Amino acid sequence: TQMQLVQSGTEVKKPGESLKISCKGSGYGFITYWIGWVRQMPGKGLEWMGIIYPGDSETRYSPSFQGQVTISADKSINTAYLQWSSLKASDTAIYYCAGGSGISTPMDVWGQGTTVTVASTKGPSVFPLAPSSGGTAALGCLVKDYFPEPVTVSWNSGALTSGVHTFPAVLQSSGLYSLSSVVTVPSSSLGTQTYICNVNHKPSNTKVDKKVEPKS
Amino acid sequence: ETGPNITNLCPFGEVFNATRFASVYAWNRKRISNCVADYSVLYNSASFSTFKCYGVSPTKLNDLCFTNVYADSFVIRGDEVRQIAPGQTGKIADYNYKLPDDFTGCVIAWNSNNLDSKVGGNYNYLYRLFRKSNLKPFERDISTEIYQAGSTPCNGVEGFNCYFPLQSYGFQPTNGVGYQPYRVVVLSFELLHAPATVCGPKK
Amino acid sequence: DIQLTQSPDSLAVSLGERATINCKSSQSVLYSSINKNYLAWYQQKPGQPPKLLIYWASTRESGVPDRFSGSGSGTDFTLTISSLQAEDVAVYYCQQYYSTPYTFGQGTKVEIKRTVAAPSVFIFPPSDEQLKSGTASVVCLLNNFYPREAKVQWKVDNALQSGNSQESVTEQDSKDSTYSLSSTLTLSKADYEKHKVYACEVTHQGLSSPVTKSFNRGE
Ligand SMILES: *[C@@H]1O[C@H](CO)[C@@H](O)[C@H](O)[C@H]1NC(C)=O
Ligand SMILES: *[C@@H]1O[C@H](CO)[C@@H](O)[C@H](O)[C@H]1NC(C)=O
Repeated sequence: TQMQLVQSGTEVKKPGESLKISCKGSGYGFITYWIGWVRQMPGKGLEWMGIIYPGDSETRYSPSFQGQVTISADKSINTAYLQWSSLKASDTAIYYCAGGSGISTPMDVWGQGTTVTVASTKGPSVFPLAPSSGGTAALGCLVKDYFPEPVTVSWNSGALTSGVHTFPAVLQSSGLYSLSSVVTVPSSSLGTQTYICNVNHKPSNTKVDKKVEPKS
Repeated sequence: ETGPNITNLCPFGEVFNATRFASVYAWNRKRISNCVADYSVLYNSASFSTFKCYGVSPTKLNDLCFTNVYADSFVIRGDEVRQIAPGQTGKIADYNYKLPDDFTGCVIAWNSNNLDSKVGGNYNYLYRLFRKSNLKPFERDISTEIYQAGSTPCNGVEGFNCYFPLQSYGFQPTNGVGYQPYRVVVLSFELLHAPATVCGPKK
Repeated sequence: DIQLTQSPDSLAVSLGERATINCKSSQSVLYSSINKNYLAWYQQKPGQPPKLLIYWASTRESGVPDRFSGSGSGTDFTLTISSLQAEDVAVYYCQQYYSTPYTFGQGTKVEIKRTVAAPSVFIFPPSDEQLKSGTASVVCLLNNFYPREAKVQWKVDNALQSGNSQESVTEQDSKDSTYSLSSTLTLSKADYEKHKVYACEVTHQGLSSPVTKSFNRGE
């Protein structure tokens, strides 16, 4: 590879706090690279924020981000920075740094993104979606009232992937995310096979195993 | 695997390691033709301060061909390296060396205080101070006509509102960063409806 | 300042057919020195950074299948996916890098078009555990269907519900090109215990008649 861009970890911050995320280029010829920053809000498109040439710190901004963020760089460690002074709730998004040898050139290398959350955390409540009483019956788990994304759901500790549909989360009017994960199984399995959904939520350090069974 | 084995490599060495450079007002242009250009030697070097490329990727053209490549070399000071770029203004960009707005190429610069400074001050490198109009892109003016700054016309004589158009840099080794000299190489690429002679080692 | 408009916003094309996306620029992006248009095409998938497919309007980036091709000049540009495949389902953006500020298109969603398939409909009452907390969530599942469009109408004691439910659709399945939908009716524990019949009426192109699934509270 000619260049790889590693980015800083996930950030959970409070409204008003400052934040500085990094993007380090790993590879030779970094003297020629310009690093840009792209914001992608949840479920929205790509917004080009700005770009910087670390060799002399020439910085160009998008009019939508001029004065709202500060794009710096430390050429001694091949690192470019993107920082806020006062975080708003409207800053919650994923931030990709993109590089390309030269300006007015395609951004042909990208980092895996840094997800920034400007709010407090909350663990989800997990409720069972029990099947009702030949063919095949469906069951699932309701993962409700958590923030932020994501939650990871698997069945039988990962031993049941066939026929599983974990729906994308939707933002309720309370500001919390709700989500349902369902799986279809043969109807005769409900008397024998045990069905457990495992809900992990890293931001709140919550792990819930929920037993699902028909309501007697 | 040993290779590739190339004989007609492009002479970027006699441009970048030229013992003597040139004043910015009389900038020097080297025509690159009929040779394979290994640009990796340029960007793998750890002895450059600035390597700003415009409209082209230096890491992506060692498998590309061009009709001709031009290597422009001169000397300015650190404050003026930022002026060797499209859409710039100042003494150097307006009166010495202008790049077009759609410039495709690289601007490579490095500090040359160890080479272009003398204890008594180096006064061989000159720059143009006045001109009756801005330079067109890639224009080279070497005339030494007296600049008429006032109503009265000079008869090739230097005097009241009549300036010699060339001033010298004061390159002393004790100058601060920005007043010490920097050697600059400007690679420009053109692609016409004509055969290509400058290709990368890949194809 | 250059602005890009893509079209269409959504595109459904059958397996093996030709998908074409258009990108309109408010200004030319043609460099005269090297006769090339400074327009790029990107592909993005969920949880992944954008992937560069085509640059200089019509040059393929490494790791891109031969079936991706770009064209155009001046202000009209075209991304063409011939012989559309399963893993080509993604969002496609056109970006200009003629001058800063760089700008993207609004995005074009590309999905696989297949034969119509009716949804298997299920309904789930709220759990007893959730009812202790004072909230009741009624879930209605529409499993493995195509196309995506499907009216889902909640009925509480035969009264049409409005403004109290959210829908969610899965990604198009890789193997059978079907979607799945979940509609979630939310109401207070008090309101939930006032009524008896909770019904989910699904209207879809694959159903010659609206299918309804229901349950009586606590049976
Ligand atoms: C010439 O180059 C080839 C590979 O391009 C290499 O195999 C060969 O040994 C080279 N010839 C020499 C080293 O004399
Ligand atoms: C001459 O310049 C080349 C770059 O074209 C560089 O690789 C080489 O080291 C230079 N020679 C020296 C420093 O003796």
